[PDB]
Amino acid sequence: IERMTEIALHVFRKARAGKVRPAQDVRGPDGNVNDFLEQRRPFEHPNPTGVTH
Amino acid sequence: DFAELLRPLRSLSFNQVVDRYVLIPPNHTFYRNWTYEKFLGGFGLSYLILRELPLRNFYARV
Ligand SMILES: CCCCCCCCCCCCCCCCCC(=O)OC[C@H](COP(=O)([O-])OCC(O)COP(=O)([O-])OC[C@@H](COC(=O)CCCCCCCCCCCCCCCCC)OC(=O)CCCCCCCCCCCCCCCCC)OC(=O)CCCCCCCCCCCCCCCCC
Ligand SMILES: CCCCCCCC/C=C/CCCCCCCC(=O)OC[C@H](COP(=O)(O)OCCN)OC(=O)CCCCCCC/C=C/CCCCCCCC
Repeated sequence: IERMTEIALHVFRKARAGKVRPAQDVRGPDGNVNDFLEQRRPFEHPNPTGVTH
Repeated sequence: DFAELLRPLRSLSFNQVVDRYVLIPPNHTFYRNWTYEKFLGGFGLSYLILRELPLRNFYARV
């Protein structure tokens, strides 16, 4: 049952990572947080653009 | 033009002038300061509508 379990968990992790879920863990692969606020320098974004007609 | 300032006085007699412009019946019940309240209070009401401008940039609304 140990081997049966790690087969399902390997499929569950791959499926969970495939979904577009909100970030649950604090830190991603790096030590940095996975929030929208975690945008530091370098500054490379221009002014926000308006709506299109 | 100096004679135009006295136009409404020529059609009237003196007793009619006093009863018209001098002897206004006392009525101290009106809200006279509503003129200032609507004008100055409009700054606050204008801010309610102005704070919802769809301007995309935050510094443009600054
Ligand atoms: C059906 C679809 C539409 C079809 C129709 C389309 C056509 C529509 C137009 C015709 C119908 C209009 C109806 C009213 C008739 C008025 C006609 C007129 O000529 O008025 C000119 C009017 C007044 O002229 P004014 O003598 O120069 O007074 C302004 C001075 O600044 C004043 O400065 P002040 O120093 O002399 O005095 C200070 C002032 C304070 O004033 C200020 O401080 C504001 C100054 C502006 C910001 C300062 C920066 C200056 C910016 C300069 C550049 C601006 C250029 C814009 C040019 C636009 C040209 C139109 O305080 C006051 O004087 C008193 C204010 C409080 C009195 C009560 C006001 C009640 C208003 C109505 C309430 C009910 C409406 C519902 C609430 C809103 C909806 C949620 O000028 C304006 O355009 C005012 C704009 C204010 C924002 C309006 C936003 C709401 C618009 C309502 C639209 C309908 C409701 C939404 C429907 C949504 C679905 C469609
Ligand atoms: C659903 C109703 C809710 C009403 C609010 C609930 C609270 C009720 C408690 C009220 C208790 C009444 C006590 C007496 C209050 C006295 C009111 C008063 O002094 O008004 C004076 C005075 C009358 O003027 P005069 O003719 O010079 O004075 C004559 C005096 N006999 O009134 C005014 O100045 C007019 C201003 C009235 C208040 C402001 C009205 C505007 C409020 C904004 C909301 C309206 C939205 C829609 C407006 C349409 C615009 C296009």
